[PDB]
Amino acid sequence: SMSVKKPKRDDSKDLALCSMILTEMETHEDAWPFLLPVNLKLVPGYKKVIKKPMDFSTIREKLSSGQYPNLETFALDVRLVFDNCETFNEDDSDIGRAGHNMRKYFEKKWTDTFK
Repeated sequence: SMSVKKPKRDDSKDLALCSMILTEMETHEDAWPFLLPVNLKLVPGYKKVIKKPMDFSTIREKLSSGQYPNLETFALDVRLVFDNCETFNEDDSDIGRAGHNMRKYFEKKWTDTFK
């Protein structure tokens, strides 16, 4: 509260560390469904159903231009990518399975790096 603060958690490396995690996600062999925005002209249903599209290239641009106020807003966009994938894709599809694998991969890096 006013003039009463918890001790300062060192956040000065968060930008660099989110950038490393994002690099690792970009280079994973199962990243291919997520590298670029889904083409809203060519994928029937996507525009109406997926209210907030997100992809790795869009996160990378946001990260590079100061559009994440903190490391939690970065994690929310990464999870958005996988939540969107689960909304649109069957679990038993190549893309469905890719999204499960990537979410697992991310959440381990996240815990190991920050928790």
